[PDB]
Amino acid sequence: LLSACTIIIGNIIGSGIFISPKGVLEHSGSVGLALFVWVLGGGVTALGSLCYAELGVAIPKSGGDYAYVTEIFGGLAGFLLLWSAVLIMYPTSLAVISMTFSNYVLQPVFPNCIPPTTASRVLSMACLMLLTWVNSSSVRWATRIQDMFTGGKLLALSLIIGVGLLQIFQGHFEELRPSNAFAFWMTPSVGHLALAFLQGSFAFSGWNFLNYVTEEMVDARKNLPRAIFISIPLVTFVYTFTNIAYFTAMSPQELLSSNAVAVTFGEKLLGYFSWVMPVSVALSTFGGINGYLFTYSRLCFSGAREGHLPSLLAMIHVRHCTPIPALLVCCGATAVIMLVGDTYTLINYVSFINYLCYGVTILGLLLLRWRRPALHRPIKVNLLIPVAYLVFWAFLLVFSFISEPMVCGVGVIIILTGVPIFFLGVFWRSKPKCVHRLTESMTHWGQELCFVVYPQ
Amino acid sequence: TGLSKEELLKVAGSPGWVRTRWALLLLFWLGWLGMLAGAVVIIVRAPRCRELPAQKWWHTGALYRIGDLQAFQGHGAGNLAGLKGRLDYLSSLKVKGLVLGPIHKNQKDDVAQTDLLQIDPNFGSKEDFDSLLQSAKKKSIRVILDLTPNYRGENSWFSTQVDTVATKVKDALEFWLQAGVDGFQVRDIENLKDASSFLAEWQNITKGFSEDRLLIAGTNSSDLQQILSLLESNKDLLLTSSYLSDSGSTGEHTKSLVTQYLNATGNRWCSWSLSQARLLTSFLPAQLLRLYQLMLFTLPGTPVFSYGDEIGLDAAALPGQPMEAPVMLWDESSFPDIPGAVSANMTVKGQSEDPGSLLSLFRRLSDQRSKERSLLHGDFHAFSAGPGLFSYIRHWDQNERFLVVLNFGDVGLSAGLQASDLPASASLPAKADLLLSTQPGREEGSPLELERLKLEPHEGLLLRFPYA
Ligand SMILES: *[C@@H]1O[C@H](CO)[C@@H](O)[C@H](O)[C@H]1NC(C)=O
Ligand SMILES: *[C@@H]1O[C@H](CO)[C@@H](O)[C@H](O)[C@H]1NC(C)=O
Ligand SMILES: *[C@@H]1O[C@H](CO)[C@@H](O)[C@H](O)[C@H]1NC(C)=O
Ligand SMILES: *[C@@H]1O[C@H](CO)[C@@H](O)[C@H](O)[C@H]1NC(C)=O
Repeated sequence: LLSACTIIIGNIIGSGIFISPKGVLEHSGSVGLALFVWVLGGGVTALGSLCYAELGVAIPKSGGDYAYVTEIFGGLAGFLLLWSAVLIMYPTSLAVISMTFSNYVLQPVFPNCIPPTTASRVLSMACLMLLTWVNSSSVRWATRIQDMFTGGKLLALSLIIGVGLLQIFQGHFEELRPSNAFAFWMTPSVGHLALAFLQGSFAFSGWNFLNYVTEEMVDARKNLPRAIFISIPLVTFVYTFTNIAYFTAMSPQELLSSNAVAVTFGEKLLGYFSWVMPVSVALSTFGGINGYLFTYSRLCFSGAREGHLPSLLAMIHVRHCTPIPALLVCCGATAVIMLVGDTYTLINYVSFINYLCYGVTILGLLLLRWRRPALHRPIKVNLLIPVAYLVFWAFLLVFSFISEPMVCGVGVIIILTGVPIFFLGVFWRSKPKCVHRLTESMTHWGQELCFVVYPQ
Repeated sequence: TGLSKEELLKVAGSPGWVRTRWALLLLFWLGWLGMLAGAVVIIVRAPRCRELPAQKWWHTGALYRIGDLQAFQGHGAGNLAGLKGRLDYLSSLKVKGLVLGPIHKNQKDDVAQTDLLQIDPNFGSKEDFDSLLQSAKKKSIRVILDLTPNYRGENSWFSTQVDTVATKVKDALEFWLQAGVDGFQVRDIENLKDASSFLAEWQNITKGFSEDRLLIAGTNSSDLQQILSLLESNKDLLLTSSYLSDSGSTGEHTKSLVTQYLNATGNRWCSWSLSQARLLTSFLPAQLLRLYQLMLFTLPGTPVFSYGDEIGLDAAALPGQPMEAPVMLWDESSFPDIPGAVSANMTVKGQSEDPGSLLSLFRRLSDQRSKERSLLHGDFHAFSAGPGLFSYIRHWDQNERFLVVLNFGDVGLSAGLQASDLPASASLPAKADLLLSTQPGREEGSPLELERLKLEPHEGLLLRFPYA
C-alpha cells in the first residue's frame, strides 16, 4: 500500500511547480485566489483519479484511456484518443519541459534581460537529443538515471520547503496577511480564473498513468483508493507550501517579472549557495523528459498491439530491445512544435486537450454505467462525483472557448482531422495492391534501416 | 501483418548497412556537438544586462508636503493623532514621504525661547509623534520633519546672530534622528548667510547617521546661477526652488528651462516642483493643472507636491481661505463657515468615484511612476518638438519605453516628431500604444501612429512602446 502510494506520488509530482506559479499569478490577480485555485485543482484531480480508479477496477484490461475508450465506445474514439496522445500531449509536454529547462539554465546568466530565443531553443533541442539517445542506448541505465533525477527533484522540493519554513519562522509574512494577500491589482473575470486553473493543472498532469500500469500490482482493489487518499491531498499540500514559500520569498510583481521563479528564490534567499539549486531543477526536468519518453514508448507498444497504428512503432531492437522509430518520430514532432511558440500558449493548449480527453473518458464511464449495470464492479462510487466532474468540465470548456478561442479551436481541428485518416486506414479494409505494396515497402525499409524486430 | 524475420533481418543488415548506421550515428553526434557549440558562441557574443542603480527610498514616488496640520484636517482635529487616520488616504495616493510640520516650539521672534528639541503641545505630545511613525513605518510612508527655526515670523532665520541658530539645528538633528525621522527639510535659505557651509555640515551629519536619510533645501531664487552656486559643494542634496514658477504658456520656453537645468548639472538627481511651500494653482490656470501633473511625474526626479494638490485645490477661487494655508476640502461639509459655497468637484469625496476627475489622474500617474522601471531610473532624452510642443522619451536598457507629448499652447497642432535625435537603442517606432490622455475622448490601449498624430489644445499624451 505504501509502495503504491509512493508510486502515485512520484508519477504525479514533476516539473510543473516550476512553471505554474507565474501563469497562475498572472491570471488570478491575488495571492489568495492563486492558493484557492491550487487547492481546487488538487481536489478536482483527486476526484478524477478516484473515478478513473473505479473505471480501471471495473475493466481489468490495461492500456489507460486508449483501452478503456476502445472498450466502451469502439475503434473510432479509441484511435482518436491515441491520435491526440501521439500528436498533442506527449510532444507539447516534452517541448514545454525542455523549454523550461533552457530558461532555468540561462536565467542566472541574464538576470534582468530576457535571453536570446535562438540560444534557448538550441539548448532545449540539444537536451532533447541527448535524452533521446540516452533512452535509445539502454534501459537499466535509463531507469538508474531516472531514479537519481527523482532524487534530485525531491531534494530541490525539500530544500524549498525548508527555506520557506525557516523564513516563516523568523517572521516574514508581510504578503500573507489578508490586507496584502487579497490585494487585487486587477478584477479577475471568469475566463481569467478558467485560464489560471488550466495553467495550474499542468503540475498534476500524469495522474492518469497509474491506469496505464493497472496490470502490475497485487490486490489493487484494496490499496488503490487508500493510495489516492494518502497521495493526492499530500501533493496538494506540498504544492500549497511551495507556493507559500515562493510568496514569502517575493512580491507579486517581483515574481511575475521573473522568467524562472526558483532561481531567483535561491539567489535572493539562499545566498551564495544559490548556484546549486538550478542544477537540481534542471535535473528534475531531465527526469520529466525521461519519464515522458518511457510512457510514450509504452503507449506506442499498446497502440500497435491492437493494430490501429502501423506495426513499425512497436518493434524492439534485436540487441538493445528499444523502439527507436517512435522515439525519432516524437523527437521530430517536438522539435517542430518547439520552434513555433512559447511556454504559456503550449501549456494552455496541452492542458485544454488533457481536460477534453479526461471528460470524454469520464463520459464513457457514465455511459458504461447506464448501459451495463449488471457487471461485477469491485468498487462503487456515488453519482455526485461524476456529475460534479461533468458540470465542472462543461463550465471549464465553455470558458476556454469563450475566453481564448484560438488554441482550443486549433486543437479541436487537429483531433477532428484524425477521423478521415482513421476511416481511410482501419475502416477501409479493401486496400488495393498499390497501397499494400507501399505499406510493405515502407515496412521493409524501416526494418533494414532501424534493425528492429517484432516483440515476442 | 507483414514484417521481416529476426534471422532474415540479421542476414539482410549484415553486408553494408552496418557502415551506414555508424556514419549516421557519427553524423548525428557531430551535429549535436556543433549545436551546443553554437549556443555557447551565441551566449558569449550576446548583449549583457545593465546593472540596476540601487535606488534609495526617495526615488520611487512623490513627496507630499504638509504646510499646516490645522488646515489639513480642519477644526477639532488639528493633532497628530487625528493625522494617523489619514495615512490610509495618503497610501492610496502612494506618496513615499510627508514633509510634516514644522512643529517645534516657537512663540514669536525669540531666539532664546525657540527650542527645536521640544514639540509644541498644540500639535500634540511626543507619544503621538512616536505613534505616528510606527503607523507610517508599517505603511511604508517615511516621515520627513521640517526644521525652519522661525515660521510664525516674517524672517525665517531671525534678525540676530545665526551661529546659535546653527547649533540649535545640529542639536535638533542628533535628537530627531534618534527619534526615528527619515529626513529633514529647511526652507528659505536665502536669508541664511553663507548657507553653503551650513548645508554641507547638516548633510554631513544627516548622512552620517545613516545612508537612507536626506536633507531638503528650499529657496525662492528663480535663476540657474545661485541654484548651481548652492549645489556646487553638495551633490546628494534635494533642492526645491521656484525655477519653473513662471509658465509663459510656451512649450519651447519650458523645454529650454528643463533641458538647460539638467545639462548644467549633468544628469544628477533633482526634485521637480514649482515652489517650496506653494501649490500649483498659484501660478497656473485651471486648464493647465492636468498638464503639469503629467510633466512632473514623467520627468527624471522626485516630484514634490503640496497638500491639496491632487484635487487642484485653490484659495483665490474660494473666499475665506488664506493663500498660505488653505483649508483642505474633505467633503461637502468641510467648510462650515460659508455653507453652500462648495461643490462636489472641489472635494476629494466627490472625485474618488469619478474616472475623469483630477484626483483620478493623480492616482493612475502615481501608480505608473512608482512601479515602472523606465520612469524610475530611465534615461531622459528630449528631441525637437513643434512650435509649442514638448516631448521626451523615458528609456532604460531593455525595459518598456515611454513617450510623453505636451501641448502648452491653445491651438491644435500636429506631432511633427523628428528622428536622428535618439540613440540606436531608443529609436521611435511607427506604431505605439496609448496609455492615458489628459482629456476624455481618446481610446486607451489603442496603438496609434506616430507620424500623423495631432494635438488638441492643452493636451498631454502618455504612450508606451516596448523594445524595438
Ligand atoms: C564630513 O565628515 C567627515 C567624517 O569625519 C569629515 O572628514 C569631513 O571633514 C566632514 N566635512 C565637513 C564639511 O564637515
Ligand atoms: C525672494 O526672496 C527675496 C528675499 O527677500 C525677495 O527679495 C524676493 O522678492 C522674493 N521673490 C519672490 C518671487 O518671492
Ligand atoms: C550643455 O552645455 C554645453 C555648454 O554650453 C553645450 O556644449 C552642450 O551642447 C549642452 N548639451 C545639451 C544637451 O544641451
Ligand atoms: C465642477 O462643477 C462646478 C460647478 O459647475 C464647476 O464650477 C467646476 O468647474 C467643475 N469642475 C470640473 C473639474 O469640471
